[PDB]
This record gives sequence, structure tokens and C-alpha cells, in this order.
Amino acid sequence: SWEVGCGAPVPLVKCDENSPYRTITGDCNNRRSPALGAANRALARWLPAEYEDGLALPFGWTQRKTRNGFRVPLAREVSNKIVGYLDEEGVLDQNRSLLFMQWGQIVDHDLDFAPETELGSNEHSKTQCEEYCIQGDNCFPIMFPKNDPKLKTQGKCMPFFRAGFVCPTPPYQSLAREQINAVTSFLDASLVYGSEPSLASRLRNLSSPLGLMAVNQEAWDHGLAYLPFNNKKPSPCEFINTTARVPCFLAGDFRASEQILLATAHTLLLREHNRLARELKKLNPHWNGEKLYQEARKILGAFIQIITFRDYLPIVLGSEMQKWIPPYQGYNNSVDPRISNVFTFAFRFGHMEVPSTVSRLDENYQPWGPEAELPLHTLFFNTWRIIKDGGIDPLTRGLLAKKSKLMNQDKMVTSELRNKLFQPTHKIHGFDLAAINLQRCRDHGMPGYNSWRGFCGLSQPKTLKGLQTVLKNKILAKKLMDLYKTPDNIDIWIGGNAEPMVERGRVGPLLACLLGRQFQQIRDGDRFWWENPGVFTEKQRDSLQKFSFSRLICDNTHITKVPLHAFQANNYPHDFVDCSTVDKLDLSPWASREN
Ligand SMILES: *[C@@H]1O[C@H](CO)[C@@H](O[C@@H]2O[C@H](CO)[C@@H](O[C@@H]3O[C@H](CO)[C@@H](O[C@H]4O[C@H](CO)[C@@H](O)[C@H](O)[C@@H]4O)[C@H](O)[C@@H]3O)[C@H](O)[C@H]2NC(C)=O)[C@H](O)[C@H]1NC(C)=O
Ligand code: HEM
Ligand SMILES: *[C@@H]1O[C@H](CO)[C@@H](O[C@@H]2O[C@H](CO)[C@@H](O[C@H]3O[C@H](CO)[C@@H](O)[C@H](O)[C@@H]3O)[C@H](O)[C@H]2NC(C)=O)[C@H](O)[C@H]1NC(C)=O
Ligand SMILES: *[C@@H]1O[C@H](CO)[C@@H](O[C@@H]2O[C@H](CO)[C@@H](O)[C@H](O)[C@H]2NC(C)=O)[C@H](O)[C@H]1NC(C)=O
Ligand SMILES: *[C@@H]1O[C@H](CO)[C@@H](O[C@@H]2O[C@H](CO)[C@@H](O)[C@H](O)[C@H]2NC(C)=O)[C@H](O)[C@H]1NC(C)=O
Ligand SMILES: [C-]#N
Ligand SMILES: [Ca+2]
Repeated sequence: SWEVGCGAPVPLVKCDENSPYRTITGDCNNRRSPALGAANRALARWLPAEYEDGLALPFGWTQRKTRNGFRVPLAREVSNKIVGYLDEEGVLDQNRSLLFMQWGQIVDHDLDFAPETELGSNEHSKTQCEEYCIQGDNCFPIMFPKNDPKLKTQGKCMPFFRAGFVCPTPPYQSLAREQINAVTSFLDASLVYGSEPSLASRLRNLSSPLGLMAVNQEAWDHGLAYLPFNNKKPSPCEFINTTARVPCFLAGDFRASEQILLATAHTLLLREHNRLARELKKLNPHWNGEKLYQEARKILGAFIQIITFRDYLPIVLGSEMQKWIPPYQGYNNSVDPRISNVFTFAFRFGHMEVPSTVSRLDENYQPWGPEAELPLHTLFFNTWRIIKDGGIDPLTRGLLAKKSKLMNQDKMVTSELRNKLFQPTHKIHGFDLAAINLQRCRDHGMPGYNSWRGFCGLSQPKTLKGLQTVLKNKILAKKLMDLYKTPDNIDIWIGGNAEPMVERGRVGPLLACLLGRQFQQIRDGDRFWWENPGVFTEKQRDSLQKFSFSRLICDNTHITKVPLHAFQANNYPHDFVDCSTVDKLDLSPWASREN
């Protein structure tokens, strides 16, 4: 009868039970079990982990060991045979803007992070793995199958280190291995404010009592703010262009500089905080720095949750929306708010949503310059493109004018992400995001496709033909059986994404359920949900109810014409109205008088 409380958390906890403000670590949300939902804990397990030795070794690790009698297919081969395509034409989503894809990636980073192994700074293990592809300890290489063009020019494999686990980090033994989530489970803008105390401070400008966030001092975007630079030397952002020498941005989440389009959206959120903070000082002169900070931070969290639940989710889940996420009835303390381990693979559906190029537009929304459209792979960790070439304006107009890529059973993930991904650790633009995702399901001990179909109460197909009826595709179904011999071994990631989309949504029956469940759970179990009585005032909520991403753009950039429904496909200029016609956030209900 094993122990029921192990770990390596964030220490000195002590809950206030009276603060009207969230903590940084996510600690103290739930009054009865204070660590539920906090950062640095094991992700949750909706079903028992499935490992080779039933404890920690992933499937595919030991050659002679099968998964249900069959050999698990190489990640990169599942990638080459099923996930890739050449023809980028016709791939776009006719009714989903490029913002549809990008917002998913924030929410996501707001919710979950499974850091890689870390016993290696002054390392020979990063090369012991990089160079001779020897699998061992925390090195779990993605071998290249025969006939992979990459053997000819890259090597024999791709570095892939196992995610971190829970009580220590040095080679564990007891219970089943559990991966850590380095961020808070709640939708609380933890990506703009940091999940650690240690960070949530550095990011602030305590040089003054205005409760603002620290901005950069070396470069400006038309009088508007940029994010502070990161001092750590290595820089991946420096690497992609040693002539420009522009480090990556410093923010609440470490993945901020992954991609020119993700660092930009971060800029908008920082700007909104600093913006909320001065509008507030100007209405409550007596408020101190800590108060402008916490109150502005409580407003931005309300923001992230409203756009996510009101505008985003209804168009992912589509017709499945009301089956999993019922109308809000109040804070349930019996609800486990933790991000489940499978959620982090289920939300990966967004990877099939990333388009092959990224565009920049000028004031009239026409191409901005001679090289306005750029291949997605040149934008990974690219901060110099924002700083020495236009600011974030030309890039936000692209967010609104361009479409997302539509998941397609024959065109899953762009080569830009399948063969030219840049990993912040190593030096080349030659990684495969898809193989990484697949190798990662195994790392996390994920149960096969049919266990989840069973979890969601859906038909578990055990035959080629059965798989054909579920996926409604003979050829896809056929290729799957060939590499997996049984739908029982189909990895949840490619498993859930190969299913056709639901009515008016963007994911299949399986993903909608895994998704819907997790999202019904972080809302009902959040003692600080914006609608939970007493968190804000009846008058405040009336103001918050008017948030819109359009307004966010209007108040934090110099765009003057924006769509009224940013997430759908908007053609310029019919669909574009003037900022004057988009509801402003009335901050009057936040005024305060003492007597
Ligand atoms: C807060 O969240 C809680 C956690 O999700 C919720 O509690 C769960 O819901 C109920 C409590 O009301 C528990 O059981 C449900 O209700 C019946 C059992 O008490 C079941 O009905 C019938 O089930 C079988 C069918 O197989 C019948 O044969 C049987 O006769 C019975 O009448 C329901 O099917 C269901 O089990 C449930 O176990 C609780 N679970 C947990 C994990 O807590 C609750 O909804 C929320 N609280 C409030 C106030 O809303
Ligand atoms: C570059 C990358 C992106 C932009 C082109 C991108 C985009 C997304 C979207 C749109 C997502 C959902 C809506 C989404 C979810 C998650 N991703 Fe992904 N992603 C890029 C690159 C990566 C890399 C690299 C990883 C690391 C994978 C690994 O296992 O090593 C990655 C992961 C995830 C992820 C899991 C987060 C976690 O808990 O660790 C998502 C929920 N993405 N991305
Ligand atoms: C690395 O970053 C460099 C900038 O930090 C970048 O060079 C810059 O980009 C081009 C040169 O290729 C020039 O931009 C355009 O605009 C100027 C001014 O209007 C014109 O004179 C030019 O015709 C040009 O079209 C920049 O002036 C140039 N700046 C510098 C300092 O070089 C490199 O392209 C980047 N290298 C890689 C490999 O990405
Ligand atoms: C593009 O997406 C929007 C958003 O869903 C579609 O319009 C919505 O349709 C839903 C039906 O589920 C209605 O509830 C709303 O009236 C619409 N929402 C908004 C914000 O307008 C729109 O029709 C889609 N375009 C196409 C061709 O399907
Ligand atoms: C902290 O806030 C102060 C202002 O409250 C910032 O300094 C000001 O900002 C600019 C940039 O130099 C200039 O207008 C003045 O130099 C300063 N104005 C005032 C009124 O002091 C300072 O840059 C902020 N610190 C950080 C790290 O962002
Ligand atoms: C994905 N980030
Ligand atoms: Ca969070």
C-alpha cells in the first residue's frame, strides 16, 4: 500500500485563504488540498501509465519486447509514411484565421510544460547522445528508418531526451514514472507572469510603484513596448543569425521565442498588462505598486479565459461543445483541476494547424516589402525579424488576414515542421516535430488508441475494416495497420488526429472528449474562475463580458482596421471595420473611494 505524497516541488508554501489574488505557483487555489493544480507537480493520470517494464521504460526501447505481440513502428517512419505531404496547395482553412492556430498555442502554454531531463549543464551526455546515437539513460534517439533522405545528409538519428519525472531527476526506481508539469493547471495568464516566484519577480519593474512589467530598454516599437532580453548566454535566437545578435525574449514562459508569431502575441499581452496598470493608477491614485500589479494581472486572466471559452473553444469542439462543457454553475471543490498527462498530447492537434509560411502586411493589408512571405522554418527562435525589420504591426495584420492550415487526412503536418524544425538545444533546422510527438507519447507511457476510445465510450475497432469505418478512410486505415499491426498499438497522438472532424468543429469525436473533459475541469475547479460569484463584481463582469481580441489589438498596436470576429476567416476590407466600432473595456467599475 504505497506512499501517497512524494516529490520535488516549489517549497515554502503557507496559504493566505483571504487573498483576493491567485498565488504565482498555483498553490492555494483549492482550500482543502492546496497543492492541487500548482506548478511542478506530477501531471494527472486519467488511466494507468503503460510502460515496457510497467514502470518507466517506454515502448520501443527494448528491441525484442513487443507491445501486444507486435513491434512498435519507428516514430520517424510513422511520420514519413502517414504524416507528411508535398503539395501545400489547397491546404488552408477557408474559415479559420491564422489567429485560430496561434491562440491555441498560448492557452496550451498557459496550461502545460513537460521540461526535458536536466542533469546536464557541463555535459558530455548531450554529445554522447547527439553524436553516436547511443540510447541509454535519458537518451531516447529517434532512429531513422531505411530510405529516409535524412540518413544521407543528417546522420543516423535525432536527439530526443526523456521528459522530467517527479520525486528527483537522477535514474528512478519505485512506482510508475510520472512526468512533471512546470506550469499551473489553471487558465491564469501564467505564461505572461511566470509560474515560479523567482521568475514572477525578475519580470517585474519594481524600480517604481506603478506595478508595471519590465520592458526592454534597448529597442522600441513606435513608442510601444517590447519584451526584455534574456541575458543567458547561449542563445538560440542569436545563433540563427550571428550578424544581428538579437537574444530571445524574456517572459513568464520559456517557450515564448519558439516562433516569431508566438513571441508577438506575448508582446500584446505584456502591453495589455502595462496598459491596464496605468489606466488603473490614473483612476486609483492611492493604490500601491503591488495592487496595480495584482489587479491588472487579475484582469488579464479574466481575459484569457473569456476569449478561450467564449470565442475559441466553441469552434474547436463545435457541435461537441455542450456535451462536455455544460453551462457554468459554480465552483466545485471536488473537481480535480490538474492537467492530465494525455491532454498534453491531445492539445497537440494544433500542430496540424500550422501553415507553411508567415506573411507581413502594410497599412493597406497588402504585402509589406519584397520578401513579405517567409518559410515557417526560418522563423523559429527568430527575434531579429521583429526588432530590426518592422515591429509587431506587420505581423499582427497577418494574424488577422491569413488563414490557418486545415487538418487533412492526406496533409497532416507541413514539411516546415516535419523536416526543418529547429531545436533550441542543437544546431540544425532538421528535426521532425511529428516524430518527436510520437516518441513523446511513448516517453509519457501513454495508453494506446483503443484504451482512450474506451475511456470516452466510443467504438473500439479491432480490424482493418473496423478502423476504416471509424476513420472513414480506407487508405489511411490501411497504412496504419501496416505499421501498427493492431489499432491497439496506435499512438494516441496520430490516433486521435486521424479521425475526421465533428460537425462545425476542428477535431474528431475522440479529441473533443479528451479536450472537453479537461476544459470542463479547469473551469469548474478554479476557485478564481471569472464567473465564480464574488471574484469580480456584477458590474465588473458586465465590463469583462465585452472583451474582444479586436480591442486588444486596437489598444496595443497601431492597427486601426480590425475584424469584429478575429477567429474566423476575414477578407480585407469588407470584413474590416474601424477600431471605433469595437467595444472598449470599461474600467470604471474598478474605481474606489475610501470614506
Ligand atoms: C461536484 O463534482 C463532483 C465530482 O465530479 C460531482 O459528484 C459526482 O456526482 C454524484 C454525486 O451527486 C456521484 O454519482 C452520480 O450520481 C449517482 C450516484 O450517487 C448515479 O446515479 C445512478 O447511477 C447508477 C447507474 O449506473 C444507478 O444504477 C444508481 O441507482 C444511481 O442512482 C450517477 O450515475 C453518478 O454515479 C458521483 O459518483 C460523484 N463523483 C465524484 C468523483 O465526486 C458533483 O456532480 C458536483 N457536486 C455538485 C453539488 O454539483
Ligand atoms: C514551432 C511550434 C509551433 C508553432 C509553429 C507549435 C504550435 C502549437 C499549437 C498551434 C498548439 C495547439 C493549439 C501546440 C500545442 C502544443 N505543442 Fe507545439 N508547436 C511548436 C513546437 C513544439 C515543440 C518543439 C514541442 C516540444 C515537444 C516535445 O515533446 O519535446 C511542442 C509541444 C506542444 C505541446 C506540449 C506542451 C507540454 O506539456 O510540454 C502542446 C500542448 N510544440 N503547439
Ligand atoms: C541577419 O540579420 C541582418 C540584419 O540584422 C540581415 O541583413 C539586413 O537585411 C537586409 C540585407 O540582406 C537589409 O534590408 C533591406 O533594407 C535596407 C534598408 O532599407 C536596404 O538598403 C537593402 O536593400 C535591404 O533590402 C538590411 O539593411 C540588412 N542589415 C544589415 C545590418 O545587414 C541579414 O539578412 C540576416 N542574415 C541572415 C542569414 O538571415
Ligand atoms: C465561420 O465560422 C463562424 C463561427 O462559427 C460561423 O458563424 C457562426 O455560426 C454559428 C453556428 O454554430 C452561430 O452560432 C453564430 O451565429 C456564428 N458565429 C459568429 C461569431 O458569427 C460562420 O458561418 C462560418 N462560416 C462558414 C461558411 O461556415
Ligand atoms: C520602470 O518604470 C520606469 C518609469 O516608471 C521606466 O523609466 C521610464 O521609461 C522611459 C524609458 O527610459 C523614459 O520615459 C524615462 O527614462 C522613464 N520615465 C520615468 C517617469 O521614470 C523604466 O524603464 C522601467 N524599468 C523597466 C525595466 O522597464
Ligand atoms: C507548442 N508550443
Ligand atoms: Ca497556467
